[PDB]
Amino acid sequence: HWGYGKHNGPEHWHKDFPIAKGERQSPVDIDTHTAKYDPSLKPLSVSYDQATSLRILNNGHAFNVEFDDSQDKAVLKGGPLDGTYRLIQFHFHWGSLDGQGSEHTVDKKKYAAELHLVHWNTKYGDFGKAVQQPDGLAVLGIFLKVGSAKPGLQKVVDVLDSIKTKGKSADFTNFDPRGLLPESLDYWTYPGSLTTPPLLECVTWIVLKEPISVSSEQVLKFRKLNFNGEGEPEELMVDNWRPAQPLKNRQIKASFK
Ligand SMILES: [Zn+2]
Repeated sequence: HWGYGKHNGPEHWHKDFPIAKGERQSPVDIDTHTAKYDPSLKPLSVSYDQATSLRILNNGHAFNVEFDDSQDKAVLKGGPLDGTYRLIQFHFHWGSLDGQGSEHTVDKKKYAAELHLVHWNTKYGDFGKAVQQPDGLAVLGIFLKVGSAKPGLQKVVDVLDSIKTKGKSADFTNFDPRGLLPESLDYWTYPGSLTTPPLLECVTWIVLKEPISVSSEQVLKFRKLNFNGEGEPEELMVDNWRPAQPLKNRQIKASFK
């Protein structure tokens, strides 16, 4: 099956998922000088006050913090979006070392990690229907750099020991994702894809300019997770990022001057 190794990593995914070589693949390098300021772009509206987290899952490629998406409780709108997108899950991508781990890059800079808050367009009714549409998802991407601790991340860090291996889940209620946001909601946006199989071209990407800081100890705990299942040979869950893909016929727009 697909993964992040020599024999099953990103350079192999096109064999099972030919859209890997498509016209709107993610992630991309954000060339800050070429991104055009678009005064028509609206402020992002992040409404997470009623978010209901339920569970955290090690799915063998990352860990997902899952939300109740059976009502408009945690929604993204505005920015480049038409209509309302409901939060379903967030997860991260990270490196074996602090000098790599992000999926998007900024003028070729790689951050230590990248947070993806995944939302689906309510006009398609369910996540599974939304991923079949070119405007089905909105993913809010936030870079992580290593420095000061992020206090709002620590509850996530401390549950990871309970989901070390693939297929383990734990109850994870009352987690407030507002504690993972930077101060500024300035962003870049472009049309792209899921960054893991099935690589569907269904995402409006919204990548925040301002990173969050996490401590070395916080990211070190991400790197103790395992790709393998319990009682299998230990393979540390590190370098679970897809590198930048060709921009092709796309424009990256900036919300800010
Ligand atoms: Zn992701």
